[PDB]
Amino acid sequence: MTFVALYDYESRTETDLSFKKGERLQIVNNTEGDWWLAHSLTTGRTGYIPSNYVAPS
Amino acid sequence: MTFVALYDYESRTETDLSFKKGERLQIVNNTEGDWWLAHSLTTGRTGYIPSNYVAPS
Repeated sequence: MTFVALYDYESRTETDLSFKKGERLQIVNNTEGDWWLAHSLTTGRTGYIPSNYVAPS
Repeated sequence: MTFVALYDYESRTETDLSFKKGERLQIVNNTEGDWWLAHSLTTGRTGYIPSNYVAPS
């Protein structure tokens, strides 16, 4: 469950995690699931979604 | 591909996408990759990260 950062990353929102190249990171088990960038065909809006909230169609 | 929302979701940040149960959503291809919740063992900070920025160790 352990990963290493390949690049520096600066946070853009109150919820992302800033890190430097080299840091050791562990994935946190989440009820939300992985987040994906999605576009709503229903509303035209676009943004990140919790993948546990959706199902293939 | 195309997914259907199973639940309503209200946005928490400027970057997430609010949706209602029933909406049809499409995955937007992204250089960041899927986002994961991660804990830095190096810094103790915790937040979402772009999975393309890390590698298993």
